[PDB]
Amino acid sequence: PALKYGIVLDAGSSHTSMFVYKWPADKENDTGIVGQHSSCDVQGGGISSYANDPSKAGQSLVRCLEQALRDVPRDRHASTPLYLGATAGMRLLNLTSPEATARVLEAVTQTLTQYPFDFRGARILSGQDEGVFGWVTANYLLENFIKYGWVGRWIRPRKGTLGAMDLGGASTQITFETTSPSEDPGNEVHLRLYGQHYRVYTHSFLCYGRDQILLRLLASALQIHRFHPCWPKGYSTQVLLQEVYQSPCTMGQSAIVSLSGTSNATLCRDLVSRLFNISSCPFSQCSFNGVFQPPVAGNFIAFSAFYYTVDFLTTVMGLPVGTLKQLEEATEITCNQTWTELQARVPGQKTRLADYCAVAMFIHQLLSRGYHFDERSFREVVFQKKAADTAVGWALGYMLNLTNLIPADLPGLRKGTHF
Ligand SMILES: Nc1ncnc2c1ncn2[C@@H]1O[C@H](COP(=O)(O)NP(=O)(O)O)[C@@H](O)[C@H]1O
Ligand SMILES: [Ca+2]
Repeated sequence: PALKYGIVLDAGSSHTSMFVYKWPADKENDTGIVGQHSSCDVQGGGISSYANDPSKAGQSLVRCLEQALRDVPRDRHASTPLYLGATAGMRLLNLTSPEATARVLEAVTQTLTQYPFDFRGARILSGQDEGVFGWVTANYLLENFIKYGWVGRWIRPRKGTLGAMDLGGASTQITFETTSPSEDPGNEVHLRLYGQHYRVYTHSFLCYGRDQILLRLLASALQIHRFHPCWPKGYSTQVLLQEVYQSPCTMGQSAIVSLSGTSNATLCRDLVSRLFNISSCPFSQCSFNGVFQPPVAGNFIAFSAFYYTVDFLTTVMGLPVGTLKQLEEATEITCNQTWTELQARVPGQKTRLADYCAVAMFIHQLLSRGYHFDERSFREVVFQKKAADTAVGWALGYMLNLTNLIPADLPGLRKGTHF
């Protein structure tokens, strides 16, 4: 079977990853057929971290692009499409400096056009794209778009689809199929996939990614407490104020100050709860910050930093997280650890360790008070980062859309048998 290939660079706020996908030439339109062939993690920061030195943005991709030449067979280089899609890191930079944004985009374009792949552009995704393409990825890999049954006996209602929650470094997305009336066009999505219509809700909360939330909690802690109740007792660091306050997410809230943790789970909870404005809703129902959201429903996969954080809680802390009440207890126990106690659980490298308490607490509030999961809906949420040997994220769904590999309708409308 002759294989075709495709490459997406996911240029996220904190890192770039390259994914290489392969599929058989003559089965390319079947759902669930495309899979991941390989991947590469670019060393250092995301492309937006090179705003003041844009040529390094392109250079940073070279090691992974060299790997792609070895991963994809040589006779196939020229007809392999390559895409770069950039997310909230580049969206935040476009707020600060559209000129610096264009120069970063020009530097990666210039590097990518030097390679023999069919280079199809470097683009910034909208938040909607980001959310919807992650939802397409998860459901395509799990074959949720197959029409189940057979003639004279189709399953009814049709197979449910998996909602997607993506916790990135600078934004977070929530996307799910819904039968609720749409009250905000900015959230409303209609897809036509394999002959079927899917009514989907999506929203992207810019500045509610993990790294921007950790910055906002640091600015907040500095302002209200002059200690960090989410960091563990005995941990301290020298905080550079210009770094804290340069983000568009924190400029809302001495060059160096010392800041220490206090392991105070209750003050940590109070600090995180200030992130969610629930006072005002111009719609019949909101998530938070005045944003329209219909009731969460169906199964969900929570990936990226949702997965990594819960995996810390289950695997390193040894704590169960099957209910919202367990996840909340796991958070308190984590936040109550001292720095020596936390460090004694992690024999190897400790980067991110002081932050798990804050992120876990944000995730618990995001789900229960942001999105209004309760014990009943939360039971339908799985934390996973892979499906069918393929990393879950927006890259695959992006590549599928741009390469036109999901047909709106089946061939001949399958003789109309699905009508
Ligand atoms: N091992 C880990 N433990 C906890 N968090 C981890 C992790 N590995 C990556 N992450 C976090 O996932 C997030 C991935 O986000 P990105 O794709 O870089 N940000 P965006 O442009 O999608 O908004 C980062 O915050 C990263 O630090
Ligand atoms: Ca991301």
